[PDB]
Amino acid sequence: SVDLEETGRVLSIGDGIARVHGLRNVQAEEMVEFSSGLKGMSLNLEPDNVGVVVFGNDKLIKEGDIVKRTGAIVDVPVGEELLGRVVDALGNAIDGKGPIGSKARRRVGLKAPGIIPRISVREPMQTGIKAVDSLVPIGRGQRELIIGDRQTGKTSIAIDTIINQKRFNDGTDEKKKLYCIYVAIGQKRSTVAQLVKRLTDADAMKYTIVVSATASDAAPLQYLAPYSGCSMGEYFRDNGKHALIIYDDLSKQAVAYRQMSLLLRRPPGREAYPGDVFYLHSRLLERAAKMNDAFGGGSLTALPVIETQAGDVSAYIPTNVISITDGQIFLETELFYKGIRPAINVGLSVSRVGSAAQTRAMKQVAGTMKLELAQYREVAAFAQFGSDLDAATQQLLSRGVRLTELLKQGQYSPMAIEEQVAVIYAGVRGYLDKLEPSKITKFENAFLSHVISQHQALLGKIRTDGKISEESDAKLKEIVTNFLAGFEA
Amino acid sequence: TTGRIVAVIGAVVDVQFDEGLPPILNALEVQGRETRLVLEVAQHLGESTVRTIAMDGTEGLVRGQKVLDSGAPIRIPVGPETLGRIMNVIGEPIDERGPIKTKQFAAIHAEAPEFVEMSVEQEILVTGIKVVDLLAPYAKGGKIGLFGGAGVGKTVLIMELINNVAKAHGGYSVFAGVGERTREGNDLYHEMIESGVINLKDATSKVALVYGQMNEPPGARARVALTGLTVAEYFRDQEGQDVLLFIDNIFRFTQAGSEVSALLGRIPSAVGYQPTLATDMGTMQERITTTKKGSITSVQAIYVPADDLTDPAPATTFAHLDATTVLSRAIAELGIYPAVDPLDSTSRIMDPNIVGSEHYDVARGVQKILQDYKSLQDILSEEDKLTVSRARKIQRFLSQPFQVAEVFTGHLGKLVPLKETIKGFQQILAGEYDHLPEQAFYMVGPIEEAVAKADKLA
Amino acid sequence: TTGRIVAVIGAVVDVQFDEGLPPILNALEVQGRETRLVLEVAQHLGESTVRTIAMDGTEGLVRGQKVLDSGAPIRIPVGPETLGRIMNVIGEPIDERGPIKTKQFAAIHAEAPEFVEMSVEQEILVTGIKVVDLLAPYAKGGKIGLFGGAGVGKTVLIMELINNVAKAHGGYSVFAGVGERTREGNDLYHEMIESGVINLKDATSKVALVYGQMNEPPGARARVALTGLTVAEYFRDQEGQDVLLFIDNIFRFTQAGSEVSALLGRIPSAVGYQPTLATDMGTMQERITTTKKGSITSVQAIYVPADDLTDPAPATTFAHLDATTVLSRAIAELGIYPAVDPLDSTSRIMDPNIVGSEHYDVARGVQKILQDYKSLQDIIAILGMDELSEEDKLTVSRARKIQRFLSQPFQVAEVFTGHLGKLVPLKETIKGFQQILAGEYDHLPEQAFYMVGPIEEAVAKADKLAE
Ligand SMILES: Nc1ncnc2c1ncn2[C@@H]1O[C@H](COP(=O)(O)OP(=O)(O)NP(=O)(O)O)[C@@H](O)[C@H]1O
Ligand SMILES: Nc1ncnc2c1ncn2[C@@H]1O[C@H](COP(=O)(O)OP(=O)(O)NP(=O)(O)O)[C@@H](O)[C@H]1O
Ligand SMILES: [Cl-]
Ligand SMILES: [Mg+2]
Ligand SMILES: [Mg+2]
Repeated sequence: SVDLEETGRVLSIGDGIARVHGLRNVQAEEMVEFSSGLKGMSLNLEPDNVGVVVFGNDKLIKEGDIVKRTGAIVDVPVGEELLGRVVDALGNAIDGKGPIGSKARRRVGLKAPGIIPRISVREPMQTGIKAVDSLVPIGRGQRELIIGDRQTGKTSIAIDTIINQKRFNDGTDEKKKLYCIYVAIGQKRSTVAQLVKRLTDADAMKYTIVVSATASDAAPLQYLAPYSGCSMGEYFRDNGKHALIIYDDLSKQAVAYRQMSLLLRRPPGREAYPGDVFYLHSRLLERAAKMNDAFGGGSLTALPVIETQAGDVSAYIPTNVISITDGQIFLETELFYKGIRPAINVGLSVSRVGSAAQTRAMKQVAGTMKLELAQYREVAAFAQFGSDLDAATQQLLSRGVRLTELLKQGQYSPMAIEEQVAVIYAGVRGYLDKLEPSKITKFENAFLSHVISQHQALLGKIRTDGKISEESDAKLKEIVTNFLAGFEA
Repeated sequence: TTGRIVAVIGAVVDVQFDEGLPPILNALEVQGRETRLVLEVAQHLGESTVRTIAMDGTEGLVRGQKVLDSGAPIRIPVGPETLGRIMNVIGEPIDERGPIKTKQFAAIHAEAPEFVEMSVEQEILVTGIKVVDLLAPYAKGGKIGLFGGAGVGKTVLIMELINNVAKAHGGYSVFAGVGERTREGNDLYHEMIESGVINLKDATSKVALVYGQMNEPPGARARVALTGLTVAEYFRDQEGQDVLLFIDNIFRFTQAGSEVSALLGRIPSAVGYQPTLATDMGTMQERITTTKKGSITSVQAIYVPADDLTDPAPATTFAHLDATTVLSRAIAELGIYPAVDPLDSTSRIMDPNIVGSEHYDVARGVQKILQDYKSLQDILSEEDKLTVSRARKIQRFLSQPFQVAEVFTGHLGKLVPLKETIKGFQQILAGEYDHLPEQAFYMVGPIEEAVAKADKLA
Repeated sequence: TTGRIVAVIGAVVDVQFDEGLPPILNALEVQGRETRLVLEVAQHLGESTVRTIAMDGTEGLVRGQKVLDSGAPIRIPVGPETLGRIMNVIGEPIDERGPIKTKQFAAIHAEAPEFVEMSVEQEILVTGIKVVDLLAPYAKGGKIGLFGGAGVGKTVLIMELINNVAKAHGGYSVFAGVGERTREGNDLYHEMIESGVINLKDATSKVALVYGQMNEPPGARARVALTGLTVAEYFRDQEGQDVLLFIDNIFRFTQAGSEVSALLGRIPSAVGYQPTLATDMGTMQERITTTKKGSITSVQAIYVPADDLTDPAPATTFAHLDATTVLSRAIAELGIYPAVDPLDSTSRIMDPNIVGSEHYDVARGVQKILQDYKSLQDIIAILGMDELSEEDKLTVSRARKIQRFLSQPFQVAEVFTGHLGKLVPLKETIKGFQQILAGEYDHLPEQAFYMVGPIEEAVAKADKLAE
């Protein structure tokens, strides 16, 4: 006898696609098990066969190999036991620190919450980077796209954001605590090894879950890896807490999914991607959400990554994830080598949530700074080609170059909100207007060490009062003008 | 009768029948599902089998699962009970307030009005807004391109158009979220509640909401515009109203169509778009028109890909647009509300034959003097200095406080009728309020309040 | 078990088996051939049939011709007896010095090192090339990639790295000649015999050559990259030694895949490539790495079709690399050799915590003055030099001198330049670009910085140009 309903046999195998005879009772996207131990997801249910994508090296799958159902729920472990563990696409540990002691589990493929379970994004998500928190502000629940060419600083923004959460997670306030999930799709292992070392060095791993589907892992593991990590973040969101997820990157995930769609012979569209590639990324990103009090009050915040090619933000996959997300942080190559680091384009970068994800301290100085940079960016094209310029434009050109230099920042040193507003305030009220533009980054680095060291009580005032008061205005005015004359000598 | 699923590939389900096959565009209910799964028919493949496009996720489906022919297209609840309610592409309520208790069930796939039904009259939908009615007026049964991103009072402009058209013309509105961001679906719903255009406690709701969210498959976002269009077709045909249909976003209607066409195996056209791009647009847009019963005017959110107007998506859509409403950040940052660019925003019905003679000449003077001001900003004589004072006052008088933004701002909202807008800007160009100061014109209803503001502050 | 050939279309050969069907990756030996002809099983088509790709030319093959299965993938010679010898894709000598005298063989297909095996050391490896050391320096036990279009100096650079780094090196080396010029294989082979890096008599040879050049069919070029790294994998793990793994050109691995992809029955991906580009690159590139058990410093030449770095092949390669040296035709066109793009080449170790702040601050200062100059070039070509500020035309003059001081005459490139080869130490590189940034040579002319080693030679050459 032969059971062709619950089991089947391989007709053809190649390029990680196994066509399977029988398997009449299998469901769509159901995980089946091959004879050699390897798993496989049933993506194409056709009349004469099942198109099964292979989860691993396909030399172990041959012709006439028995494919079996096991009623396998496609899920990954979730909880607080994953915190500080480096795991693969299915939540198996790859750090060699024993097993995961997980209790609960959640399906990788689930719908997002609808309209009713959410509430508007009120709680700010602090990155630590000044250009982001002031001009491109992100909120808990929001989905902010990090986008740019190769080697423009895309991951660095995600890393500093994770490192910035240590102060909240070490503090007593449970509302501000933000757990983190880094997801690596298509990267090499030595890059992820350096990335976990970076986080461990900053004591960040004790709250961070690292999901990693690397280049050697099969395409279906890269295809699932973002969804697996998304389910891990949803548990925190559902059970009251707040979460942050980084997809690094969705470009490489799309390539993995394209490989499967082309070898399953689904119709190739623009750039050879299938028609459901938007459906792919929109399913993922929509699951990040700000919940209301009734369902929990928690949140999941998405920071997806998209690698552009020659700055072409109009390319198919970038066009998708831009329109899905709530805002974009555009990184450019010309800005990076100009000295603008992080190399964020202020004019084009946007947060549609905006002020609603900011504190009153930041909201005071950010609106003023944003306006003056807009006045600069129009006039800046004839900054050098001017010379005989009137005092109106010379004020905008001077002030604008000063403020741009304050947006520059060091890597691996994310700042508290009270430290940022003090630095921006110096630019806005114009105490640095006569200082040499080239020496602002160095001026700021020493000034920051000075105000942290000596004036620790002054930073307490700005955080308590929720603004720079008239007392702080006068107190900070003395600290700048004296330091300015001492530094430039 | 009950047909069997013979293939499932992503969101493309093949269904075999025996006795009688369903026609194209028919809705098929899948039996043995917890949530409702509609499959819209697309192609008769042959040998008693049809190809369908699924309106929801196909995970869990087995080969041989029971699929029942409804015997018609996707039929959805229509009536006055839809006002104040949110429904999906297939008519189900997604606001969690129970079933939508209407006494009619209209099909979403409906033929456009015949040539005999067409209204040759070039009427003008009086919006109430000063920037719109003067310079870029909305034609009845026409389409308008709503340009500019979010954060410039886009959702506020929508709500006021719902508010003002429901008051004067007695016509309700419809919002079709074609690829709605579920977060922004939440924000638009609750902002409409707090303003007053939606009412949760009594039945004074001025909008029906129809969301086809981004996480739904291509079949959903493709047809959700037709669902909301059908809700508007009830108010026009059955009750003779001049209806509004807000589509956001029209590029996502084009995009969803390009996804569906790809999934079915059709070979793409130029720039990757579906070969049926003009027809997919045309079959939708021709229903948005005037008839003898009433009209369906439509504000449509235009996204221009790659900032290229000559791209297939915008080019094909501009064939249908009768006007444009260009929102701007440069206009917003100068304190003007609404944030409409007066020179960029234009209309086809802006014509001395169509609208009034006094309408066309006065509006032409505003278009002339505002450009003359923009020339002088680069830098005067008696005529040059006189135009600079008037043009600034024209920029102030274009601003208006909205009824939607009362709890938002504090200032009272004012609906300005048509001829008040003609007379107001005419007296400024003629030079009757050259004596009065500039700040009186900022944030006012008609010109009577500007004079009343000058009489009080004196 | 015995099978029979059923189809032959170019390099792709289908084989049918009555009883024992061989698995994927297994080498099948073709009978009735004078020379040895391997066919690696790529796919299983069904109906007791498998699709294979040929490691040599298919001319002469007949339908119904017998094919035996080895019961294993392509197994090649590994061990210190490979040193001094030239191998091909299937592990045979192509140097005419008897058999490879070893009794231990390793399969060319193998799983890449796990995540726990990864290392995080990254100390600098000073090449002696100014542009590389200054702006985007390489690391010991790290992955290095030399990008570039057709004829911009990838091979000239990789040979100079062999000249500078590999000769003064205690451990072994492996040069994997993947799909490039047989002439260049001859040039290298006899140049290493001259320098004593290969020795034909005693067993003191440091480098083990592996070659599958553009005279070979796609199966050879698609796998000879793997063959070469399997030799390096033995020297990594089993020995415990610092291996240098040079590859020229690793694009050809991916190119060879694209040539047969059509005939394997696949829908093409963007720009005519196979759908399995990144996954095929991944299982290969992840093996080329440093682990706990041993350190590999891997230099890979990377071809860029039509000079377009966005091309799927080179675009995918970037992520696999710790340091990248991107070459440009635009820069080579002006005589600037090595034609490295200073505003495109990058490294992981370019950090003030790794290479010190004095190095870092000069490297960014060079990138800034060059990047600021790049924007000006197009504006001041039309509107003229005299419209610039005195601050600008200072940064224009300095930039043009800095561009020229990034150029350098290589020893391997002496036949093209006409100048003597020079190696510049890292200390004198940093000081050289420090002084030019500060304006210490604004008085000196432009052409004195072009094609010289240290900053001292510019001062001497500047006096020579006086008369
Ligand atoms: N704010 C900063 N200041 C100084 N250096 C920076 C900053 N941000 C990034 N870098 C450097 O820029 C390089 C690239 O940063 P990275 O975050 O890897 O960008 P990426 O685009 O994600 N890289 P890839 O994934 O390979 O395309 C690294 O060497 C960083 O050290
Ligand atoms: N550093 C250099 N100094 C002087 N001449 C050079 C240098 N680099 C390249 N050239 C010249 O340009 C030629 C091309 O160099 P080569 O290294 O063969 O380029 P390639 O990028 O390897 N070409 P291919 O492998 O065909 O894509 C050399 O043979 C020289 O004539
Ligand atoms: Cl240093
Ligand atoms: Mg990165
Ligand atoms: Mg070469």
